[PDB]
Amino acid sequence: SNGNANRQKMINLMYLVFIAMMALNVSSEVLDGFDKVDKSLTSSIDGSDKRNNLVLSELNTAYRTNPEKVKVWYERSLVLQKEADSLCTFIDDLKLAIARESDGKDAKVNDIRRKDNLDASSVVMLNPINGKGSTLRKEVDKFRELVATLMTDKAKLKLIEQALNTESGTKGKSWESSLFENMPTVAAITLLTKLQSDVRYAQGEVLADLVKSVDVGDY
Amino acid sequence: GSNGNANRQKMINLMYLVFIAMMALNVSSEVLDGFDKVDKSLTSSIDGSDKRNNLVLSELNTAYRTNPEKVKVWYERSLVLQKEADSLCTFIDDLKLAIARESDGKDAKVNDIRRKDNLDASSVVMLNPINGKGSTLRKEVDKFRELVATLMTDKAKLKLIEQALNTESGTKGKSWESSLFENMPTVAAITLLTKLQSDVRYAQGEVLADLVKSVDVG
Amino acid sequence: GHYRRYKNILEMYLASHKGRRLLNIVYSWGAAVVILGALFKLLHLPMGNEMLFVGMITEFLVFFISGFEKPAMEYHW
Amino acid sequence: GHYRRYKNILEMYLASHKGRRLLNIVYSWGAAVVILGALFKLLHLPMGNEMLFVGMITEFLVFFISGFEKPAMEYHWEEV
Amino acid sequence: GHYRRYKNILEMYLASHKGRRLLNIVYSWGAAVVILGALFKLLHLPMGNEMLFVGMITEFLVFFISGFEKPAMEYHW
Amino acid sequence: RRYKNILEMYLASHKGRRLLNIVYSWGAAVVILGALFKLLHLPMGNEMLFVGMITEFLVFFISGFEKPAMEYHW
Amino acid sequence: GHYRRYKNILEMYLASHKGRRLLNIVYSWGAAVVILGALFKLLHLPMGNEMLFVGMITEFLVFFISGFEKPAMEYHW
Repeated sequence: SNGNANRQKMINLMYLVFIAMMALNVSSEVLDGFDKVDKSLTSSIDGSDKRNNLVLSELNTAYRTNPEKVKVWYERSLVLQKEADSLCTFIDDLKLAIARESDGKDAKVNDIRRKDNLDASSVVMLNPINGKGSTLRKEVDKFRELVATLMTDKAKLKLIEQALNTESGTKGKSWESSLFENMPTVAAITLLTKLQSDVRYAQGEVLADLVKSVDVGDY
Repeated sequence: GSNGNANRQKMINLMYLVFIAMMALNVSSEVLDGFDKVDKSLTSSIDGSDKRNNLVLSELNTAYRTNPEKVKVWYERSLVLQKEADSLCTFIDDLKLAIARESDGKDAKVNDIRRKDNLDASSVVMLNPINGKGSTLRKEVDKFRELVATLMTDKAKLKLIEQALNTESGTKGKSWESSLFENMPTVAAITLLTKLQSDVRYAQGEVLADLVKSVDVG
Repeated sequence: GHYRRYKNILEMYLASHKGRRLLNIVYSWGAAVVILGALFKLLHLPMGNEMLFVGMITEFLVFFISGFEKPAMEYHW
Repeated sequence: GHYRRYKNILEMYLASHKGRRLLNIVYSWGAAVVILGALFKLLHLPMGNEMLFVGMITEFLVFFISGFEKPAMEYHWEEV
Repeated sequence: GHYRRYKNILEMYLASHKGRRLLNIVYSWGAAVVILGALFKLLHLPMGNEMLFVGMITEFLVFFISGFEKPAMEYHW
Repeated sequence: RRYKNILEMYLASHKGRRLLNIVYSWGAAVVILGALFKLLHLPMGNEMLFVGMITEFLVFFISGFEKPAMEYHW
Repeated sequence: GHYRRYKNILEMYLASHKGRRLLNIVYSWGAAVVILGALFKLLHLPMGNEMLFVGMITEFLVFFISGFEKPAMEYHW
């Protein structure tokens, strides 16, 4: 059912244009913007890590002197830190995996990611066989509402927290594909750095509110 | 002519559509939108850092109110730091409204409203010899680094790091105010200026930390 | 039988001039809609994402109904 | 009753050499401008989209007006 | 050795009229399935990746097997 | 404009088409290989896109003047 | 300049009945491998980055060697 004189020509032309069109991406200035943004994001995650590791010291000192007042608080802070740090370690290992997939087995992630491939973040995230995205989705979901079950959440209180590391996306697909499908490699590391950033922010806020509640009873 | 084949034609037949769908998936990616999410996270970091450092400054001025004999120059210096950093960040906040002005309309928002990502938007606002504010931006943000360097008591943990984002001297060829954004979409510019504001508040945080450790020991 | 009735009536329909003329019309208009949708999605223009799907559905229908027909001849003369 | 009964005359141009000439020329020029627009689309050069637009719109118009060419006969042969 | 004594019964069936129809028909719904699966992948609706997979496998098979056939024609005057 | 009939008969010439077909095919090949280099960050690959796309533009532009193969009735 | 002798003998070989048969195999198998590459890239199958490489290089060769085939118009007045 094909005898046209020009439809053949147009399908060949579309073939040429779009097999060539596979090369496109955001301009090299955009990727440089991504890199320069997530450098600052790394600075922010480092700052938040120092901040909350610092605030844990007051919990330690208070538990040294008055443990019976924090039997319900110090252990929950410890666990909260345990799963928060486990999730962040998983994110960091996953970022290293994406970087290794992107350039090569010898590639590093911090600055040595010398590539911007699109099909190097979906492969590690949207993998039908062993895609870590679903595991990441479920683990970040587990970390979510765990903060809710840790302090009496309110709208004025930490409602923006679970409103920050959400799972909602464009109708139909969650952010297993709304954050890692056909985006340039550097964008993937940048967004995973964002995930580390906002899990650190969530952790800082929840240790802040638990220590505030501790002070309420202690005062 | 220059179209015919033998059996690759069926390959041609079914694949121009599949490659078109692949391109549609490629274009529909959130790479440009992905600046929105980093914008939100950076904004949360900005106002959190603002709360923290203004709390530190509040403690500092509370300490001054009782006994001013120990600390006067550091107090006045910290207040000048607050004034100048607030001036810079408020200037940048009032800025980046202009880039949003023709982004979609005069009623635009610098929160999530972009409504499109056009390349020919930032050069006409900040890379012009008439209304381009890039020279003003450059010669105002260099003021911050020179004041946090020359007036300060610089040390390894002090201002030897934040120049990675307070560059003020980019790569060869394109100028710094153009190297940051020469051909670059709207929301990318707002996110970058957001990161500038976050970096300014960050540096203010370390400077107030230095003043706190100098007054407690002093 | 019942499904073969529709199969055979459609097979005849895709042989008559009017039916085959409609096939040619859709065969070209779907390609045109595909071009326009690819353009509009590529350039990030409003209300272009949909017609890409419209053209893609059109081509799906063409490939579907293209199966009931017999393209075959051999010269050897 | 003065807008629809024009396909009969429009098909005459398609069967005419001048119509074939015009369609082939507009097609080939459109293909060339589309290819060069694709070049300026990959390589982030100034006038990429503004000209990919005109190329693909001309191509779309060509196919919009070329959908009326009825004759595509299979031409069965009943010989030996 | 006996390497070639496994594929000597396919060349005549590929050009067989009953076989040409089978090859073209499996190609036809294979392509239709690919198009429809791509459509679902574009719309984010579920159960499109599997249809992409089966369509790609079907096309790979039909194209690989079609590699054993001998067409030839030419004119002069 | 002027006497482009020489180009017109060159395209219809039995020797013109072989050059036309080979330049089209080799332009397509270099476009594809240049794209392949581009999404692999390989040396002198980004340039090869230009030499292929310009080749495609030239071949289609010169092809714009050929006499079309008129359809045959029976 | 000596390569033109290689290209001439290659061009006359491609027209041969024994050789022109191989053209069908290379076309069809290149089509199959580029189907596989497009599937791997489109569905995110691991280690498909090499699969995409081989698909692109194979159909690049397909385009290149297609530059030696010679078509004819043979207009009937």
